[PDB]
Amino acid sequence: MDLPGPIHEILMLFGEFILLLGGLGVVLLTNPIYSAFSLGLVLVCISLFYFLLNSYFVAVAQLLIYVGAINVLIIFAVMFVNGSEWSKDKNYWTIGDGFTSLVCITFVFSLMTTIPDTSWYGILWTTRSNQIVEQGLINNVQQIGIHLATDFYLPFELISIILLVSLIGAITMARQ
Amino acid sequence: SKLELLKEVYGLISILPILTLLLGITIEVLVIVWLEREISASIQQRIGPEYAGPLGLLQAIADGTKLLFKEDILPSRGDISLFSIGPSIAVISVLLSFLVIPLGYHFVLADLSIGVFLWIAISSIAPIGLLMAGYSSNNKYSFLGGLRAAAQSISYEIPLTFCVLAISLLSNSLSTVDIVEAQSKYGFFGWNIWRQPIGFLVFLISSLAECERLPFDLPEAEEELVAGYQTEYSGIKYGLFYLVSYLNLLVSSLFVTVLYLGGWNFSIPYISFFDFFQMNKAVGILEMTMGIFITLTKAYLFLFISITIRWTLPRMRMDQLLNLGWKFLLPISLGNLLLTTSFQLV
Amino acid sequence: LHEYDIFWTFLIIASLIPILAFSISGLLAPVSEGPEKLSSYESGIEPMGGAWVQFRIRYYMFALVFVVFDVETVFLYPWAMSFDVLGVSVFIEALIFVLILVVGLVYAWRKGALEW
Amino acid sequence: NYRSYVDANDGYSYLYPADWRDFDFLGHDSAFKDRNVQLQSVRVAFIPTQKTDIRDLGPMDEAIFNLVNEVYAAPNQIPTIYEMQERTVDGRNYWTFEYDLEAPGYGVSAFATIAIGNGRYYTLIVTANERRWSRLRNKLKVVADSFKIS
Amino acid sequence: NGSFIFPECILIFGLILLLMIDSTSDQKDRPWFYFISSTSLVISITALLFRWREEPIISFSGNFQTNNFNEIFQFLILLCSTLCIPLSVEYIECTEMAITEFLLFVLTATLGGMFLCGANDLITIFVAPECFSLCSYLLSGYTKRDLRSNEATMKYLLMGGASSSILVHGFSWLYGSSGGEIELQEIVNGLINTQMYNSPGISIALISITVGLGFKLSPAPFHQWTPDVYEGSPTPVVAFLSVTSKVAASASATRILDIPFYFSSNEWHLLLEILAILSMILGNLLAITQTSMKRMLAYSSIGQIGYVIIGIIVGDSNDGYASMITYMLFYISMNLGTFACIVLFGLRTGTDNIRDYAGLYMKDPFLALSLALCLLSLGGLPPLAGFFGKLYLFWCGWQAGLYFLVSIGLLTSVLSIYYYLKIIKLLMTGRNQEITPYVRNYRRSNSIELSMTVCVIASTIPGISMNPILAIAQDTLF
Amino acid sequence: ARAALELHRSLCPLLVSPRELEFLQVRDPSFCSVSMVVTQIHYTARFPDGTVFDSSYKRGRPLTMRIGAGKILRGLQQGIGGGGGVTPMLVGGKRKLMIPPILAYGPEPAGCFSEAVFAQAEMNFCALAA
Amino acid sequence: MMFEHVLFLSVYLFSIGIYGLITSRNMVRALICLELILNSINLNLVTFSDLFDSRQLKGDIFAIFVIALAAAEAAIGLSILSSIHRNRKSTRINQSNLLN
Amino acid sequence: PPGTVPRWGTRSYVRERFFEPGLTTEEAAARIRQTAEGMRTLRPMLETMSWKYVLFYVRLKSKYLDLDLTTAMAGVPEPRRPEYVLVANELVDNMTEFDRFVRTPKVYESYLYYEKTLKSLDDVAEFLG
Repeated sequence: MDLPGPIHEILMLFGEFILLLGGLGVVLLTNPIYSAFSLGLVLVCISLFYFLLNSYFVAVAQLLIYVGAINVLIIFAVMFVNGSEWSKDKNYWTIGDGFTSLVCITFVFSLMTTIPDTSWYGILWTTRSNQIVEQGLINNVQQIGIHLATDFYLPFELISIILLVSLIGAITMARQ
Repeated sequence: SKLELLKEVYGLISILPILTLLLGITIEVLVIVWLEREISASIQQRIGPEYAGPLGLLQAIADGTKLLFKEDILPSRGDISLFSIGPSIAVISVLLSFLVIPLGYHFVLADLSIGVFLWIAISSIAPIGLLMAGYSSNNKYSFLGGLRAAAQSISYEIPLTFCVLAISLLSNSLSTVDIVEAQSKYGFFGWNIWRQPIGFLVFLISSLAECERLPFDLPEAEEELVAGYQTEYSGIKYGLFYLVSYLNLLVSSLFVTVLYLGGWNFSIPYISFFDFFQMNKAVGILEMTMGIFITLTKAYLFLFISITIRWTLPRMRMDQLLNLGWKFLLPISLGNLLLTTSFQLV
Repeated sequence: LHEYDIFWTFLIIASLIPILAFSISGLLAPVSEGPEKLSSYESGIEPMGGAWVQFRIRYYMFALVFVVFDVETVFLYPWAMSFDVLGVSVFIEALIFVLILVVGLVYAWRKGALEW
Repeated sequence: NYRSYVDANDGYSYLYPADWRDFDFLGHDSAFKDRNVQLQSVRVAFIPTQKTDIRDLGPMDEAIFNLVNEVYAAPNQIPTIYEMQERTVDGRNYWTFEYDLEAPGYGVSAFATIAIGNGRYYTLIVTANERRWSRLRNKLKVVADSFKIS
Repeated sequence: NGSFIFPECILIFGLILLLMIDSTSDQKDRPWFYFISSTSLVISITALLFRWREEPIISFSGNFQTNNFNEIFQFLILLCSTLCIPLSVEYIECTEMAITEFLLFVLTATLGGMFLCGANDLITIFVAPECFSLCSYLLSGYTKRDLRSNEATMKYLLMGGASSSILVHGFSWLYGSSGGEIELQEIVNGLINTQMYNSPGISIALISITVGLGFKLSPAPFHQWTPDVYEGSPTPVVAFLSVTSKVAASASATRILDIPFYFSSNEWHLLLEILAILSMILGNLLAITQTSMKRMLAYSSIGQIGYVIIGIIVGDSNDGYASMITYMLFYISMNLGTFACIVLFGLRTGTDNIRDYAGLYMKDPFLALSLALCLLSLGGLPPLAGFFGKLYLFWCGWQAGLYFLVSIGLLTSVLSIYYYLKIIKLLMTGRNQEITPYVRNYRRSNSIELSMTVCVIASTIPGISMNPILAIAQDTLF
Repeated sequence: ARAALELHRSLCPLLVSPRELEFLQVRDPSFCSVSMVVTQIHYTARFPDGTVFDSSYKRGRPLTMRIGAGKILRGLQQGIGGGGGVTPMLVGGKRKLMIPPILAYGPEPAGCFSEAVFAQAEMNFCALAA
Repeated sequence: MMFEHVLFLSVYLFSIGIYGLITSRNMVRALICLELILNSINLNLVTFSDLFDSRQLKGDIFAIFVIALAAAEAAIGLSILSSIHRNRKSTRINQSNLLN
Repeated sequence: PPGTVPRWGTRSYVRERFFEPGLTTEEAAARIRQTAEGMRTLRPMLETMSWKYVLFYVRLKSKYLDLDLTTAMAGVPEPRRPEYVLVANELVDNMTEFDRFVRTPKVYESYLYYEKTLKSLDDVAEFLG
C-alpha cells in the first residue's frame, strides 16, 4: 500500500495548519466548552494524521477511544465548573504568562534545532532489513493482531487489572 | 523534461461514482420517508401524502426544497462559532459510513480490511455533534433535550460492539465483502441470523435507540422536553437533522442485513446461481441489478418491522432506558460471545 | 488495504457537502428577521435567566463506567482477528482479559453505580 | 481440484478446488482464498527476467535454497526445506517443492513452483495454517501439479 | 506457561479473592481479610524464597527479567508491603471508610512495584510505573471528606502526569534514534548498526529520561511534590509510598541507566551527582524549620536520605551495589519503625505537630524509647545501624575516587542530627505545667505493637550483624 | 562527526579466505556453537587500510547482540553465526573479517551533520566472542 | 516531507501542551492540556514505527497502550474532580495553597 | 584505501534544499551519478514485496534527481546538448511512472520498469562527467 502522489504534502500542510489553530484554541479561549470542542477538533485532525501514514488500527482506535468516550466524558465534566469570562488583553493573567511564553519557547528552540540535524532519510537506509520482512503474506490488522499476543503477553495480561482498579477507584471516589 | 509532475496534475481521481452514491442515497431517503408517511399514518387511517401529484413521490423533495429556504434564524446566544458547526459533524458521521457498505457482487467502494471497525468508530461520533448542537443555544428544551439523547446513546454502543464482534469471530474478517463471503455457503442455513440469533436480537433492539427510535414516545408527547434539541433549527438545519436520522436508520438496516443475512446472496448460495446452467452469457447487469435487488429488500423488511414496532410499544423513559441498556443487554451480549468462543473453538 | 484514495475523495466531498449546502442556502435566502431573535422557542413566556441545571451526579457514573469498559473492545479486535491464525493460547489469554472486566462489571452492579 | 481457470492472463493455467472468494492479494493477475480460515490457497505473480529455462539459474538444490531462505523468509522465522522435484512437462523445467516457514506462532507451509518460459520467471504458491496442514496436503499438491504456460 | 510470574500470580489470586469476598460475603470480613491478605503476601514471599541463587534467565519472550539482583528487590518490596499492611489496617478502620478496596489498592500497587523491578521491555517498564502510579492518586486521596487530601491529589496527579509524560517522550526519542528497538539489553546494538549514537538526540533522550526518573524518587530540584502530599494523605499511605516507591524507583533506575547507557557514563555520572549534591542539602535545611511530624519526615527521611543511596550509583564498578542493597535494607526498617510509632501515637492522641510530643516519656516510656531508637538510627550514630549503612556507603565511594560527595554527605548528616536531637529533647521532660492537655489524657494500653517492636530491633541488630548481609549482597551482576 | 583516536594490536592472522561472498579468516576456535539467541562479543572495527573508528574496549562491557535474527550487518551475521560455506565461531573463538561493501551499509553513509561512516565504505573487524 | 514535517509539529504541540498546563486555572483545562501532551507524545511515537520496524510493529502497540492509560488517567482525574467539587463548591486550582 | 568524502548529506531535508542554499555545476554531477549506483540496490527489496521502501527511496532520489537534472544539464557540453536534454524526459518519466506502479502495488509493471528505470539513468550521467 502507498499514497497517491504529490497530493501528499498538500494534505500534510493543510492538516498542520488546522492543528496549529486547534491547539491555539485549546490553550487561549477562556470558555472551557469551546476549549473542549477545539480539543476534539485537534484529536480528529490528528487521527487523520495517523491515517495518512499507512498505520490503520492506531488511527481508527484513537478516533474511537478518544474522539468518543474521553471527549463526551470531559463535556460531562465541564458541567461542574461554574464561573467563566476571566480577564483578557494580552496575557490576561500575571507575568507568569510571559515567563511561560519564554521558557516554553526556549524548550522549542532547543528541540526544534536538535531535530534538523539528524538525517532521518539517512537513518532510514541503515535499517533496510527491519521493514523488509512483512512475514511473507500479512495485512495490517493481523500484524498487530498476532504481534500483540505472540510476544507482548505480559503487558496485555497486565492492563486489564489496571482498568479494573481504575473503575473501582473512580466509582468509590465520585460517589459521595 | 518533467519539471514538476507530468501525469500528476489533477487527472488521477474521478468523482462520478461518489455523486452516483449521493443521488442514490437521496432517492432512498425519499423512498423511506414515503414509506413512513404512507404506512405509519395509513394502518387504520387515510392515505398518506396525496395531492402531491399522483402520490407523494414528489412530496419528499418538495418538503426538502421548502426547508431549503425557510430563513435560517441563528439565535443570539451562541453563534456561527458553534451553530453551523453542529449539524456538520452529525451529517458527516453517517455520510462517511457509506464507504465500506457493499451492494452486490463486486460493487464495494473500498476493500478496507478495517471496514466494519471504521463503521463502529464513526457511529460513536454523532453524540459529540448532538451535544454541540443542543448546547449551541442557551435556553433549556435544547440543552437537556440534547443531553438526554447524547447520554442514552452512549449506553448502547457496547452491545453493538459485542454483537459485531460475535460475527467478526465467525467470518474471521473485518471487511463486509468477506463477511458475506463466509455467509454464502448454504444459501440460508449458513446465514448468521440463524447461527447467532441471540446476537441479532441485541443488535436489533439496540438499533432502535441508536438511530433515535423512538426520540418521542407519542404523536403528542414531545421529544422529552418540547422537541429533540432541534427547536431553533428551522430551515436546512432541521432538514439535515431529519436526514441524519433517516440515514442512521438506513445504515443500521443495511448493516444488520449485510451481517446477519446473506448480503447479496440468494436463498440458494450465491455461487450456485451460475453452476446449474453450465454457461453464462450476459450475467453482468443482471447480477448488478439483482445485487441491488436481493439486498435492499432484506433491509426493507427491517424498515417495515421498525415502522410496525413504532405503533406497538410505548418507548420507555430515560429512567428505564438506561436500565435496559445496561443491566439487560450487556450480560447477554457478553454471554453470546462467551458461547461463540467455544462454538468457534473447532 | 490497497488504495484509500476513494476514501480521501469521499472525505473531502462529504466534508464539502455541509458547507456547500449552508452556502447554497445563504445565497438564495432572505436578508430579513431583524425581530427580537434573542429568545429560543417553546417558551411563550419570554423568559430569561437561570443556571446550575446539571444533574451530572447520576449520568457521570454512567459516563465513567462506559469510558472504562470501552477499552475492552479495541483490545479484543486484534484478538478477534487472530484466533485461527494463532493457536488456542490467545483464547485463554483473552478469556482472562474479559473475565477481569466481567468481575468489574459485577462489582459495579452490586454496589449501586448503575441507577435511575 | 475441481475448477480449472487460465485466468485469461495469456500465461499460466492452474487449478483451484472450491468456492475460493477470489481475492486480489498483491501478486496480481490471480488469487483465491477460503472463507472460514486464513492463510489460504494459490497466488501467482509475474516478473520480467530475460534469461532462459530455469536450469540456467544454477543447480536445483542451491538456487532453490538461495531463495527459500533469502526471499521466501523473514529474519523472524526459521525455514525448513522438504522434498523438491523437477517437472519437465514441455521442456520448461519447473521446480515444485514443499517447504515450511516456522514462526513464533504461525508455521506456514508451501508448494512453490517456478517457470522460465516466455513469461520470465513467474511463480506459484499455496499455503495453509500448520494446525491443519496434514489433513489436506495431497489436496494441494495436485493444485501445484497443474502449472503450465502458453 | 511459566513460573516466573507465579510470585505475582499468587498475588493476583489473593487480589481476586479480596475482590470476591466483598461481592459474596455480608459482614464477616473486617478481621478476616486483615489476615487473608497477609496469607497471600507471606505465600508470595515463600515462593520468592525458592528462586534464591538462580540464573539470569530471560523472561516471557524476553519481557521483564529474572536474575539475582532483581530478585533481591522483588523480595524487598514484598517485605515492605508485609510490614506496612498491619499499619494501614487499623488506621482506616478508625475512619469509617470502606476497607476492602483500600487493601485492594495497596495490593495492586505492590504488584505494579514488583513487576517494575524487572521490566527489560521498554513498554512493561512504562505500564508498570503507571500500574504503580495509577494506584497512587487513589490512596493518596482516599479520605474524601477531608480537605487536605484533595490538595494532595491535585498537586500529585498533575505532577505525576507531567513527569510520566516527559519520561515516555524520552522513551520515544530513544525508540526513534535506536533504529527501532525496545528490549533493554538490545539497544547498544541497534544504536550502532544505526550510526546515530554519538550524535545529538541521545543526549536529549538521556535528560528526558533522568528527569522522569528523578521525579519518581524526588531529589532536590524536583522534590516540590513530596512535602505536600506526605502531609495531605493519611500517614499509613505516606509510609507505604516513602518505602516502596523509593525501593521500586531505585531498582528501575540502576537497570535503565546501566544496561542501555554504557557510553554516556561521563555525561550522566555527573548529572546524577548534581542531583545528589542538591538532594542532601535542600532536603535538610527546610527539615530544620519544620513543626509538623509528617512533613519533617518527608524532608529528612526522603528529601535527604535519597542521597547516599544514589551516592554509589555514580561511583559503581559493581563493587558498590552490595552497599546500596544493604543501605536499602537498613532504611526500610529504620523508616517503618518511626512511621509505626507515629501512627500509633497520632491515633492514640489526635495530633501531628511536634509541640505535643512533650512528656510522652513519662506517660508511656516504651513508645518513646522505641521512637527515640529509630530516630537516632536515622541520625546515624555508631552502635546503631544507620551509622554502618552510611559508613559502608562512604568507604565504597571514597574507594572510587570521587571526593566532593562524601564530605558533603558527612556534613549534611551532622546537620541532620539537629532536628532528631530536637524531638528527642522534647520527649524527655517533666515540666508538668508545659505539657499540653494531649499527652495528659493518654490511656496507654497485637498488630501495631508487634510491627513496631519487630521493626525497631532490626534498626539496632543488623548494624552490628551486617556480616552475613554483606556476604549475601555481593552476588549482584545487573 | 567522524573518526577519533584509539590504540591496540591485531595479532597478525593468516591469509583470508573469501569464500565467494565476504572475506573470512579464523584465529582460534575453542568451545561451542551458538543458536539464534542473544550473544555477547567484543569487536574492534577498522577502515580498509589503517584507521580505527570504534572498539568495544573503548567502553565498558563488550556489547551484546542477537546472532540469528536480522539485527546486525549481514556480513557479521554471516561471519559469526556461520554463513553458507563457513563454520560458525565457537563460544570462546576468535576470527577476523574484511567486509565487502555489499554486505555492509552499502553506497550511502549515516549522517549526523557529518557522516560517521565514509560513504560507500568497506570495513574490517576483529571479532572475539565471550 | 512526510518523515520530516510531522516531527516538526510534535514539539510545536508538546510545548503548547506544557504551557496550557502551567497557565491553567481550572482543573478541567489542566486535564485537557495533560491529554494534549500525551497525544503529542503518541504522534511523535507512531511515525517512527512506520518508516522502520514494519516486520514486527513495536510502536503501534505502544501507542495503543499509551491511549489506554490516557483514558484511565482521564477517568480517575475527573473522578477526583467530583469529590473536590463536593467538598468545596468551586474548583479554582490556584486558590488552594493550604498545604505548604 | 583511506576514507571518503561525505559530500553534503548531513541535513534533515529541511536544512538541505530549503535553508543551506548552494548547488554548483559538476557538484550535481555527483548526485546524478550517485542515484545510479544508488537506485540499483532496491532489486532485492523488489524481489520480496517491501512496498514501503520502494516508495520512500523513490520519492527522495527523485526529488533529488528532479533538481540536479535541471542544474547539471546546464554545464554539460553546451555546443551539442539537445540529447542530454532529450534523455531527462525519459529518465524522469520512467520514474514518474515507477512512482505510479508502486502506489497501487503491482509487480509485473513495477519490476518491468525497475530495469528500464536504471537502464536509462546510466545514460543521463553518461553525457555528464
